[PDB]
Amino acid sequence: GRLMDRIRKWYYNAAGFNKYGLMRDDTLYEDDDVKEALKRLPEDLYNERMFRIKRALDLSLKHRILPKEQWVKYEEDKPYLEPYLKEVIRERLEREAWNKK
Amino acid sequence: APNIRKSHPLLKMINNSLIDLPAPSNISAWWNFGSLLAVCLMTQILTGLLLAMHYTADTSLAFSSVAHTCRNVQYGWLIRNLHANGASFFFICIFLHIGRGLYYGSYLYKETWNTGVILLLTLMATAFVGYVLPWGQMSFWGATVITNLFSAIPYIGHTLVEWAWGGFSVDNPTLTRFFALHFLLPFAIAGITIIHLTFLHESGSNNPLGISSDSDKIPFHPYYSFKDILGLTLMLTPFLTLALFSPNLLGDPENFTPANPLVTPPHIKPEWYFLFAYAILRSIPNKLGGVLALAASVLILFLIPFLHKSKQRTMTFRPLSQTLFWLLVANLLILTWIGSQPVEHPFIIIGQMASLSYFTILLILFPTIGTLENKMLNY
Amino acid sequence: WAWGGFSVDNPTLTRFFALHFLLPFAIAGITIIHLTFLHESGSNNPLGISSDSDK
Amino acid sequence: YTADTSLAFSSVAHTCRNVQYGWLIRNLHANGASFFFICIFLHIGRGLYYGSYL
Amino acid sequence: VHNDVTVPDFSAYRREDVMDATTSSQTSSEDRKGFSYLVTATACVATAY
Amino acid sequence: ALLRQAYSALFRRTSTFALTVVLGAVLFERAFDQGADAIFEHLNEGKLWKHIKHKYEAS
Amino acid sequence: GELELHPPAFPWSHGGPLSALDHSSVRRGFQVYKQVCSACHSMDYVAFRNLIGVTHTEAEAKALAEEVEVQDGPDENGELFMRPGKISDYFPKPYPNPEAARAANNGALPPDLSYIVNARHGGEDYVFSLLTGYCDPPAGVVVREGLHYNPYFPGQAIGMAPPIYNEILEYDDGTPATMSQIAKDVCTFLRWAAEPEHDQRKRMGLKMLLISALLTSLLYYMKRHKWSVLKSRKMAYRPPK
Amino acid sequence: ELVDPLTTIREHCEQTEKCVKARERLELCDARVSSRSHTEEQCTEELFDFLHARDHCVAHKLFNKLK
Amino acid sequence: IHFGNLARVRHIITYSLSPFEQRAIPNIFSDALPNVWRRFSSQVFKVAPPFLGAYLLYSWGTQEFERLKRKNPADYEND
Ligand code: HEC
Ligand code: HEM
Ligand code: HEM
Ligand code: HEM
Ligand SMILES: CO/C=C(/C(=O)OC)c1ccccc1Oc1cc(Oc2ccccc2C#N)ncn1
Ligand SMILES: CCCCCCCCO[C@@H]1O[C@H](CO)[C@@H](O)[C@H](O)[C@H]1O
Repeated sequence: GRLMDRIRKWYYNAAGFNKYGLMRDDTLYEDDDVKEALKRLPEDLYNERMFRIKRALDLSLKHRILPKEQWVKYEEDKPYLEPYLKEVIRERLEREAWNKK
Repeated sequence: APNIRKSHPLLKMINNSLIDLPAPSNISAWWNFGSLLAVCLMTQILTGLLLAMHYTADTSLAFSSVAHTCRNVQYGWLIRNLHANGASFFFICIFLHIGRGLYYGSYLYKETWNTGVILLLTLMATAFVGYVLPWGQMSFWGATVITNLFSAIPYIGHTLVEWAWGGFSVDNPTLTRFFALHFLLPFAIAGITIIHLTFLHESGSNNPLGISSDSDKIPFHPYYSFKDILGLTLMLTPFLTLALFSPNLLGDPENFTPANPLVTPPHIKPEWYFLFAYAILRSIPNKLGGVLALAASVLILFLIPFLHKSKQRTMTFRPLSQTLFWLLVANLLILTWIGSQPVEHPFIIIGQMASLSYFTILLILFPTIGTLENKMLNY
Repeated sequence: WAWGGFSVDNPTLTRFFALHFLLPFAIAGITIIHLTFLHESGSNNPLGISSDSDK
Repeated sequence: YTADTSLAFSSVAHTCRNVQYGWLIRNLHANGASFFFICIFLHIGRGLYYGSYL
Repeated sequence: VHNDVTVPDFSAYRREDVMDATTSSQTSSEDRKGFSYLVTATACVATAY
Repeated sequence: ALLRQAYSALFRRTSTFALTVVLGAVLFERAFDQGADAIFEHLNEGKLWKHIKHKYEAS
Repeated sequence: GELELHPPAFPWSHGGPLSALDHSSVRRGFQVYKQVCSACHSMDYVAFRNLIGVTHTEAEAKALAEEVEVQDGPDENGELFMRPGKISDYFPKPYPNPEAARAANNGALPPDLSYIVNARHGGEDYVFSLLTGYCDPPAGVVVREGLHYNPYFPGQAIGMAPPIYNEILEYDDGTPATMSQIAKDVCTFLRWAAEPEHDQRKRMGLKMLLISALLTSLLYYMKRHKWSVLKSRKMAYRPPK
Repeated sequence: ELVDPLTTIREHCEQTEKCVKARERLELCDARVSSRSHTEEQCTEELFDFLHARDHCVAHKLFNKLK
Repeated sequence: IHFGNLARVRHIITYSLSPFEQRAIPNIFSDALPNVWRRFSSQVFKVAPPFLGAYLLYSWGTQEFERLKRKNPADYEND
């Protein structure tokens, strides 16, 4: 329900990655699935992610963040990888399951 | 090859680990502790050898050989001070090194993490046996208290202990073997440290944002060679200020008294860096349970890599985990404090609470809050 | 300086023990270097000609 | 062992006379030093004779 | 195209002597290097001591 | 301009930069020690043996 | 048996991080020890040569050591024998072993004073308070025979009878030997016996700090100078888009 | 005769509101403890509170009057 | 070998100045300090709390310990 639908927006702002201009998916730990997922991203999405991240690291080494204006807004955050990552995991679970059978 | 820094079979190693080695552009000051630990180690070994050249491992001469060193050897007092206080600088640095890794999920580098736990266990053993050498009151009693705990292991109890002592109590044959061990272990530490860095170089360093820094890497030199040198003097100042202006601030006055097997000191307590574990020890009334709880207080570190639930590496963007992290740190100051207090009310109950919350936070809360936060990110 | 006094005496013995305990470890270390350089070329053989044709 | 002029000689004797197999260990260590050198002179010889020094 | 690319403004960071775009920056170079190298040479002396 | 002269004469060629550090250290030590000792003794007037020595120094 | 009084913090002239010992006070404190405490208290780690250039002249030191007969030997016939002291000798032990020490002090054992101010919490503040803190036991408290009440000693019943009282000796430097004056001096002496390096250690602390201040500033600038390149760095994303 | 500044300053300090109150509770304890014949009580606590108050005061002034 | 095999990067331009053309510690008041404050502010309520809590527990326990050492007059009112 629209209850935690608020909690989320709260956590999202509590987290603070949007202050670096990073999308939620930009902050994912690159394990095996995430790595495969990233290989499937379209060139443009991939290069944008790259700049966003390189930018964040530069802000981090400088000990600065983006001006309040540039912060990613909860509702404008692009879940650009979740779709691919979801597929990668199913495929994997399919194989795992099948290899047992 | 063009430059001899890459071709040569040795420089090539010095280059691929201290000069042309790719480092994240955004690593903070928490990444300065590895090098300090390395420098810390080179300094202990150095001051240790200088002291060893005047020490005599015999119950009848240990105490005075140390006194002779301080009183007659040129700068013996300085070396003794530096070595003794260096042990603390070493632990301060190591706890901050460990903290940093827990807070930034560096432990996901399993082998680097495990060798690191081994380094810590070896460092402890070293400091433990090193502490006995001066053969003062806390030296002997500490040895006595702790080594007796193990006679509580069923069956191989009294056996393992009497074997370790080389007799029926902590006596001369213990001192001499402890000196050999104290001289030996630091070299094992130096060796394992090489392995630590070898596994580390497999992946390279993790960074504060916990995301891939391949997009922005800089050569270790001059960025980190300078950053680390600076970090050396910044820490080295409080160190020397302590070893020169307050030499005995951290030491037990009880150790300025020759060991005496017929006089138990009133308060047998360890050095600050062991207090937290001593607290957990006494929290479990039951010789066997306390020993296990003691052991586990450090062995727990081997489990961290398996209790990671977050979808993100660090705790930078995880507010709930962040407070849980500082609760833990506070938890440890409490245990440290409890450890230095007598075993009485209210300290006893507070002790059991802090010991109990210590394990709860690492075994139960951290993995739980981590999962919770994954849901709050809609993952 | 080496003697730590005017003749071979107790301060010489104690520092010699320290040295005797220490050097063997340096030997172990340098031995690793020895074999590292060695592996750059591999072993020489009794006929002194290239053994790449038969390893 | 005890590194003190007043206890060295006897610490070694104590080791040989009281420590379980102290005599054996003492022997092996002292004689091992010769085995070490025999081996090293043959190691060096070999290298001189086969131009390993190149 | 690359023709539309220009170097951002570093006025917020430039040292006083190279702040003005119409002045040869060479004239103040031995000054800027001489200063930074002076700090370094001093660090060495402090350390050699 | 001292910075320029310093740069040209001392910090430019690596050889002279090393010579400056050595010569600089020899001079820094001499001065720094005298100074620190100076400070230490002033902050401790009449407490050091150096100070009271004359009272028993008289063969 | 529970509850303990903690001494106060006196303003010793050697308490400051940059403040040395008052060698004049140390010299007197030595006299106290020599003429009072040395009767029961050993000080195994100090030798007469140690006084030279600290509190005494080389001649004074040599004289002080000769006042003592030390046991040397064996001789030609393997016999022990006496001889006058050299400055290489350490302060004489009042008793052969602790059994004899206890035997002469009601089974109580006066400890060696070489490291006493470091072997006790409180240090000189403790020793000073103890020496000047003897008094009568409060109501309900009974001190067993042979023991004396001192609130500052743990358990409050100490085996050492008040060792010092006004004019118990005369400072040959012409100082009013009041009881507190004496305790003050002997404590200062004991601080020195525990750590002769004291002054040098502090003088070194001064140099350490100055060089530390200098060197850290310098290195901060260099670290910043190099990183300035990344600190001010600017980047842009220019896709063909 | 000679006078020990310690004893002098001890008096001056015992004439302090702090001590006067502690000294007061002490005399009372002494009183009832001395007047019974099967009590456990002791006046250590009260004596300590007094000595603590006094001695803390003596420290502030004593060394001024010593060489 | 680790430089040149790291990441596939495209379309990013970066501009940098020699260290001798710029200042080591620029804009201390307009940029530095503000940020130091910003950083302090953003963390204070995450770090401080548990440490404050620790302190309290410490004070309580220390005083509660000294209090149990004092005597309760209610044990001698009878005699
Ligand atoms: C008659 C021998 C005698 C003299 C003289 C004497 N002491 Fe003691 N002292 C003792 C004895 C006995 C003890 C042991 C007390 C005990 O453990 O109950 C003792 C103990 C001590 C202690 C404290 C022990 C502790 O556990 O805290 C100190 C410090 C001390 N003496 C200082 C001095 C100093 C300073 C002097 C000279 C001013 C002095 N004594 C002179 C007999 C003496
Ligand atoms: C004698 C002790 C040790 C030495 C000399 C040592 C040295 C180092 C060095 C030099 C580094 C690289 C720089 C840095 O990241 O700080 C490093 C990294 C690391 N060490 Fe240690 N270490 C020691 C103990 C440990 C311990 C006790 C742990 C944890 C139980 C540990 C865990 C790690 C990990 C996981 C990293 C990765 C850092 C990152 O996230 O990038 N180390 N250590
Ligand atoms: C990992 C490095 C080391 C650690 C953690 C360490 C720690 C300690 C500690 C805790 C003590 C007791 C300090 C005290 O007197 O209160 C000690 C004493 C001593 N250490 Fe080490 N030590 C280290 C390395 C060495 C080495 C390599 C040697 C020399 C071969 C050595 C020789 C000595 C000697 C001779 C003493 C006894 C004299 C003394 O107490 O000062 N130590 N060490
Ligand atoms: C603690 C002493 C030493 C150790 C542990 C050691 C070990 C080794 C080992 C394991 C090898 C490979 C096996 C072999 O060819 O025998 C080797 C090869 C060699 N070592 Fe040593 N060595 C030692 C001392 C020396 C010395 C003293 C020399 C000569 C001065 C030397 C010269 C060589 C050379 C030139 C080779 C190449 C052998 C070939 O021609 O293939 N080694 N050594
Ligand atoms: C020989 O006693 C050495 C002591 C010491 O602190 O050395 C630095 C010591 C002194 C007094 C009382 C106990 C002492 O030893 C110790 C040893 C100790 O060891 C461990 C630390 C962490 C985890 C497990 C153990 C064990 N066993 N934990 C706490 N105190
Ligand atoms: C962080 C670097 C700290 C280095 C501090 C160096 C200071 C050591 O200075 C020392 O002072 C003593 C007392 O005057 C002298 O007796 C020693 O010879 C001298 O080396």
